[PDB]
Amino acid sequence: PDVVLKPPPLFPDTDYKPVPLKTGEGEEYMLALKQELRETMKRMPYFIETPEERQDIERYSKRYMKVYKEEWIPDWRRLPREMMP
Amino acid sequence: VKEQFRETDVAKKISHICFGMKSPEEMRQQAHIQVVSKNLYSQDNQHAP
Amino acid sequence: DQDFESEFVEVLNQQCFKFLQSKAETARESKQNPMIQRNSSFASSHEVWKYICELGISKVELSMEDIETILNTLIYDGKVEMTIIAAGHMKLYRAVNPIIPPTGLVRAPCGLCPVFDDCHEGGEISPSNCIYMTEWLEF
Amino acid sequence: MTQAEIKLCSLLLQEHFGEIVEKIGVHLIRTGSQPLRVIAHDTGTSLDQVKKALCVLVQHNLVSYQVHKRGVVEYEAQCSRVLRMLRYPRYIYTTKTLYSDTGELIVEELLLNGKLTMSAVVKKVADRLTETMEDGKTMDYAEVSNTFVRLADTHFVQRCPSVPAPTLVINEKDMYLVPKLSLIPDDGIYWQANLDRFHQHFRDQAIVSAVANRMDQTSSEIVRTMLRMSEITTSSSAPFTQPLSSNEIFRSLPVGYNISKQVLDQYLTLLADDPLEFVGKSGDSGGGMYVINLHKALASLATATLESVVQERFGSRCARIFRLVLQKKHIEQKQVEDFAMIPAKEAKDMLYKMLSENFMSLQEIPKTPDHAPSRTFYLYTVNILSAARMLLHRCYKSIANLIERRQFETKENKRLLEKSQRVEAIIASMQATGAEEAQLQEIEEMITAPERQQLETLKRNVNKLDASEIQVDETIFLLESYIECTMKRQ
Ligand code: SF4
Repeated sequence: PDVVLKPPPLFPDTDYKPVPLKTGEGEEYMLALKQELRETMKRMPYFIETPEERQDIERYSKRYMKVYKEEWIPDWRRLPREMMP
Repeated sequence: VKEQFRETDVAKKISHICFGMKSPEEMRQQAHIQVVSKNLYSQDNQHAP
Repeated sequence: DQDFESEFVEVLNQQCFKFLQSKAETARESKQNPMIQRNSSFASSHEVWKYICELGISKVELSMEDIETILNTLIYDGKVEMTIIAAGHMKLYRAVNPIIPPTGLVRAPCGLCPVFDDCHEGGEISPSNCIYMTEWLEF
Repeated sequence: MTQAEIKLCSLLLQEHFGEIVEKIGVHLIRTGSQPLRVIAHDTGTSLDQVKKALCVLVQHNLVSYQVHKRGVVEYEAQCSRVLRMLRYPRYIYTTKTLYSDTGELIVEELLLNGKLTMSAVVKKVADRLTETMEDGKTMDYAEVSNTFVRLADTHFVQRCPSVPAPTLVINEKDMYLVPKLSLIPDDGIYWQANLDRFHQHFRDQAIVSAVANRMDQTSSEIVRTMLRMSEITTSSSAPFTQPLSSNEIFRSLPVGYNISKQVLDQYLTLLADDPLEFVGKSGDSGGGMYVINLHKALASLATATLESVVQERFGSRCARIFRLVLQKKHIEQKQVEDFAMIPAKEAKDMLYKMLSENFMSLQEIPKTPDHAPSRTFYLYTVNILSAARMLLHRCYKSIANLIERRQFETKENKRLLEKSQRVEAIIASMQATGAEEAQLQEIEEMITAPERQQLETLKRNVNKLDASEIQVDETIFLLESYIECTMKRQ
């Protein structure tokens, strides 16, 4: 029956240390494959990077804003007929 | 230097009251001090916390 | 009186495991093409008794129960297996390997973390200001 | 389903897809089926963006929809299909280890676009491969389609339900036909990769690897052969493999392995007479047939996973008691120590530390209608199903924490990153014009030591986290196959 006045640390030092990982040429191959899948699907039309953009005053520099807006064909035939954009 | 606009005194009414139960995580998030000691009074010069 | 010497007990256990591993070494280097006898190249309790006699560690121990209990503590570890056969009941012991390697679950520091319930973003202890995460990243 | 999986898929759809679409996707997991207008109302998002999110989710065959009471369309998002985006690299690697870059670049675009026609796959594969070569830019369409047929007849890429009112009811048939191509217009036929086949292949690989490093290297060839003849006749739910005999087995063995008949039967009986109990023989005095047990092997795999977790976290001495009480079911507290030669103090410590973390259960045996905690009997027992199900809930929050830690470090050194990358293009275009080593010392000393030392550590940390992610999500796959087999859809 003893009393503690100083509270325990928020990070109590663990019992043992974590385990190192397994590495093979396939492992870094899959790592680079995931790193390129994420970057490419970030640069896909399916990825909506256009929530909405607000512009208060109009400028003359309208030449450096030629963004190509090509949506994928939604294929409404094999799609719910109720939903029509 | 210029002063920033600030509301003078926020006067509002109470619309409605909602009932809910908290989680231990939110309880710790709101809590300030963690009691670990059971001794109420210290056995020193005078009654002191 | 039941003696207990944990150091002596576990060093005896390590020596017995090494001896059975060496028997498995000899069996595997032998490699008689018909391998029924290879898997049957076990070491019964009566031969680990001879090994106990050749150890020369401490003679105040009755062989049968001590060795069979140590092999029991070994099968509890998951390192060797026993099989009994009624001919007279003879117990043979074989050396088995682990089934699958250590999982990738625990290799992340989140598996070793003792504070798992309090872990949450937006407030106190979280993956952002975690000491274990930083200590894992620096190494 | 629970808060952990929802929190994980939220980030998985915020880093893969956009914020607007991931909002509606997560909102579809809290409520099963809801009308379009009610969704657009309670979510707070406008109608056009909601329709965009919905068509994005449908294009990746992530959400389904059905016709209800009057003519209404109820949408439903399944989380189990969403949580399988962490194994795309493993799927592509498994396609590339058997086949070559053909199958890899055929299937890697089938999972990034979901429903896609083969005329588009051949198109894009041919274009990318012609762009990859330098002098000879000739890629045969026939060899690209040959690997496609190899996927089609091995049941790797199947046909999604085609087109046969407020909407059309999509119907599926058993017509997995391959319409004959016309290489230099076939519409209404979309192909998609089949994931359960990949799961079956991974299960066979795990089984053969376990039986390899367990007893022998040769018997794994025999079981992998026994698992190769049943790829066509056996399915996933079926717990017992179709019966096969040894005479048919000796017919199909590898070419570089010459093993005779009676020694093969020797190996088969050694596999039958075995405590692991993977293969079981039902025969006669004359002959018989062998049957591979999948469920009783998955149970052993999950058990081994549990003991490995408790041995890495708690210790080997603790896992020893775990296995001791798993063997002797319902053992009592004072009789566990006469078996396990372990000091009573720290033994009780280990037992209580295990039970306080939900690793063991205690059952009550009272002799009175009153509970009487004093006058009662406690027994210690182990439950495999609940322990596997509770470790599965931990893995997901672990993966979520790893993803949050990986995403956290990028936004403090972000402007530094796109500023050091902006300097890269200043000299990348300059070197084309003419190499100036003075403009090189400009970039040699323009970046300071901590300005270049941050990327060095950030890349390593990102690599470490993304490599731990796969080692963790393989464990959830090994753990979700034992839970679903015992689950019986009544
Ligand atoms: S973020 Fe760190 S402290 Fe929090 S659960 Fe993960 S490993 Fe543990």
